[PDB]
Amino acid sequence: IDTAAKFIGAGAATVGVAGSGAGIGTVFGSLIIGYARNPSLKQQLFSYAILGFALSEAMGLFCLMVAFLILF
Amino acid sequence: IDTAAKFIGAGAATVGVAGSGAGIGTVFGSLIIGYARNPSLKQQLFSYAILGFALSEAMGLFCLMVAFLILF
Amino acid sequence: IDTAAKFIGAGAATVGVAGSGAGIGTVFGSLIIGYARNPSLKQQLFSYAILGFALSEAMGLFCLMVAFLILF
Amino acid sequence: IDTAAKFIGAGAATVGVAGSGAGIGTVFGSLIIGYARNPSLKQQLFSYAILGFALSEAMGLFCLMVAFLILF
Amino acid sequence: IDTAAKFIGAGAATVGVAGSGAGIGTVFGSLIIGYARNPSLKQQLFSYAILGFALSEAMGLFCLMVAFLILF
Amino acid sequence: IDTAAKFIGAGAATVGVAGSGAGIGTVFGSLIIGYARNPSLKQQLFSYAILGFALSEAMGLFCLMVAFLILF
Amino acid sequence: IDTAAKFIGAGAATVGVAGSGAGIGTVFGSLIIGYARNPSLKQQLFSYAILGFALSEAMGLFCLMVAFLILF
Amino acid sequence: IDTAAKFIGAGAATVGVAGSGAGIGTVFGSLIIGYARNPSLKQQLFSYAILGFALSEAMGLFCLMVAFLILF
Amino acid sequence: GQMSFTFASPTQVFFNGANVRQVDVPTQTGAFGILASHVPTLQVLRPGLVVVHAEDGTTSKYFVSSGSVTVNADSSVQLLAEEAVTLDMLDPGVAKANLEKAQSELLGAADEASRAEIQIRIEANEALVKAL
Amino acid sequence: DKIRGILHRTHSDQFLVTFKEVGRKPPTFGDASVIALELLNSGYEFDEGSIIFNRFRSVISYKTEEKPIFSLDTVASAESMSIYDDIDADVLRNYQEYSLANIIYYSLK
Amino acid sequence: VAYWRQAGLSYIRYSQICAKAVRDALKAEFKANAEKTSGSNVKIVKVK
Repeated sequence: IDTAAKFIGAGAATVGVAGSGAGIGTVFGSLIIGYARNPSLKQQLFSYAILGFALSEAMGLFCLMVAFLILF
Repeated sequence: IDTAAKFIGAGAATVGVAGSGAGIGTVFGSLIIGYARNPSLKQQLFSYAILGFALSEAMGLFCLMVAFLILF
Repeated sequence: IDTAAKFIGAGAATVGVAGSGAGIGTVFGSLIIGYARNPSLKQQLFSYAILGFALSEAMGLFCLMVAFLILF
Repeated sequence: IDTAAKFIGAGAATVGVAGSGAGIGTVFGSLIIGYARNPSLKQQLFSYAILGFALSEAMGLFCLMVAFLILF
Repeated sequence: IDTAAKFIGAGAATVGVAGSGAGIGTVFGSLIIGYARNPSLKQQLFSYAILGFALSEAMGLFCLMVAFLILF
Repeated sequence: IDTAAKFIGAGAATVGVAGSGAGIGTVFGSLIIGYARNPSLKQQLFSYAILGFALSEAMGLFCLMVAFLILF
Repeated sequence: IDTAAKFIGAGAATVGVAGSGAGIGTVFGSLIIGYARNPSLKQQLFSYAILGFALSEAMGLFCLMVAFLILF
Repeated sequence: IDTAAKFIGAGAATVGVAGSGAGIGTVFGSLIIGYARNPSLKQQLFSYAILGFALSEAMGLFCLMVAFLILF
Repeated sequence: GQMSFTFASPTQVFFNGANVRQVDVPTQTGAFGILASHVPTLQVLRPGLVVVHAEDGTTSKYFVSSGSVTVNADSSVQLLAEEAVTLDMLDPGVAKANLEKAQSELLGAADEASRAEIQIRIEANEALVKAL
Repeated sequence: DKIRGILHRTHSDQFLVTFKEVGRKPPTFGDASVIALELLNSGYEFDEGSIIFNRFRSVISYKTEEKPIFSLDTVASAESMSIYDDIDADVLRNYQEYSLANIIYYSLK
Repeated sequence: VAYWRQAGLSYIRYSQICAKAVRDALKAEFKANAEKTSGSNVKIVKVK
């Protein structure tokens, strides 16, 4: 029964990380739009984008770490 | 079966973090374009983004805390 | 096994909270672009954004109530 | 098992509110950016916002009613 | 056990209505921003918005009907 | 027990359509903001929008077709 | 129970395959917005739009391939 | 129960793919609107879009690999 | 669609109150194609090329320095340009020369105001060499 | 300088800046560019503006027409621009500035 | 507030710069009109 505990639960947890892929893609797309509007703030635009992407992927990786915990 | 149930329920529960990740990605991407349109003003442009990040993340992190409750 | 399926239902219930967080991220993100466009429109703009957050969070709160019913 | 199935089915039927929450957040953010673009048009703008928010909450309530049906 | 599976399957099928719940908020949200952009287009703007809301609800209700189908 | 599997699998597969129902909303919502900027060239813009609905609904309908195949 | 697992796993994996519907609607929706702002340069605009739709659909159809593999 | 857990867990972990697909759609749609707004700087804009696609696709691909890992 | 288009400069007058299908304009905050019934949008120009898609079918192309895209609620767009120049009279060799020279001046422009001036030069030269 | 001298002995205080070398050379936009730019360089808050000139009627007749200059951003952003979409306050102030320069050009000719 | 702004340069000064650049790119045969522009004819005398 532990096989289910380590597989079905962990798989359901794995959805969380890739769910935030939409968020990081949103960050990058908004970076595209911002660069289009003002192609001079890229040094700060990119920095803000990196910050946001880092936070979103960190959320995803948090869910993924919980998934790993369920597996082990 | 109870422990396997805790595992699978927690794995299904923690998926809520994805929503949080997408939300914070959305707000920070919005920050990108907002700053692009009107540079500086980070006294509110960055502040509001941090606020939205706080609310969005809290939504998911509270969800993962419920997964912790399921586990224990 | 009854409580087990309760907890699985709770894990399903927590997922309802996530979409609330995604909405909260979106409304706050719009506040960014909104302030970027009109800085003078702050009181009304911020108030409306808070209202939107209120509704979005209420959705997840209700789903949390459903999870409560599952627990009890 | 049927009662446990009712519990898990209600839990599965209540997550169908997350989409409603995300939609309501989208509505209110759009209201923000619209009010920024064309102030003093809040009458029609807030009319549209109330309409959309009502529809989203109605959808969430419908999912809640289906959850009620499953549980009882 | 087949009757038991009906409950959980119905809840899962009911999840599908949340997608339409978000979509209607999105299209109603656009009505708002478009009207802010050009108030003179109200007639056709509202017509297209009703079209989109109706179509999204059509897809959502099409999914939702499966829940009643499987339950009964 | 195979029939119960068909029930649960079909219920899960029906959840998919939600993504497309959200999608058909976005394409029509974009039509609103597009038609807003340039109310003319409806024929071209509407042609594109109709194709977009066909596309998203095709994806969701294929998901529901998979649900039916699970039923059989 | 193996066939039951085939059905439920295939149904669960099918959820992701139609989540790409929202993505492709967004891609197609952006083409509507792009054409509104720049009625010219459609060739490159539409080509990129196809490059994005095929991109989004490929991952969804890949998830569908995974779902079918689970069945077989 | 091993094969059953493998199948259902692999199906569950595959669900995450949808979020990455949504982000994949978002980035390319933003490329559409950016190229529409600013015809110049498209090459760098396209490179940024490619990077964003790669990032979100990787986020999804890890969960796809996790689904494969659970199955095998 | 019966959209009167007035493209004029202080020196020369181009299309004036003429029905045109589309007028692609090098406007700031992104380029937006003037339509038959585009939303009234008072936006300032940027160095670039304007393409007027005359209803007959031919599309004349001119280069614009700066100005205002005054599209009214009715089908009347007033494209005032400080320097409205056709593409032929521009010299490509000296265009490239000026672009590279300004790019060299960028480093020597110590003052941020002066660097901004050289930035305007290089932006105009970039659009110019794209035109040529 | 004729206008200056006529009002140099009554309204000299109201004079902020007076531009010479006018009429000797046929006016052009760049001249109006100089006038408007220096007008902005003064920094005076010219919320309301008014330009006065003898508009050419005929070879023998001229009319001293006056055209108002609603330079102020607040007045430029009135109910009339509720239906206008892309215009932002910053570029509206820029548009009013360019309008000032070009209306100076037109008035001179 | 692009590069020309936030430095102090107004849209009019930006127009002057781009206009001079455009007239520079004109061919020498067509540079006669660039000379015709001659926007420095007027002068400014500050009152005090």
